[PDB]
Amino acid sequence: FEYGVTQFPEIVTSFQEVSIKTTRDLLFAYEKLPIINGISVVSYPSKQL
Amino acid sequence: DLTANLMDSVFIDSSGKKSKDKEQIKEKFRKFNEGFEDLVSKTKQYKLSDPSLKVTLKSEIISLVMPMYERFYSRYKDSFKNPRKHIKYTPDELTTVLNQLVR
Repeated sequence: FEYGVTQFPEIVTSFQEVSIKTTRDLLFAYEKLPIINGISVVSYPSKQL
Repeated sequence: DLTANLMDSVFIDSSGKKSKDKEQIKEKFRKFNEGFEDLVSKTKQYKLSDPSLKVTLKSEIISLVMPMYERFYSRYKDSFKNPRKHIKYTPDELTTVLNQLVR
């Protein structure tokens, strides 16, 4: 069963966007110092998630 | 103490397999981050006066910490597609933290 590569391109351009939004949701882990003035929660917005 | 029980936490689970005990991943690496930011936190209480003491304590504690995290970070950076969600620092960025721990 093959092939029609417009399958494969849109198989990518969401997986990468999953990686970037992974790097905005999970963005607030690596900062991460004292006070802690931890100004953003590493697993924060369950509504917006 | 941080380096001590860090490499001891390497030692006690040096027996078996790769960390399917991911409580050991987040044990060593999370609690390493815990005690690390405790130490950076209580480093902030004191502000040095000799520049050569800044160089001294700086390069001393750099030479204390680093190779553990080099062989150990680099040993155990092969456990997830996002180790990010378990392991936080590079040696690059941790080095940078130490280099602006000493303003």
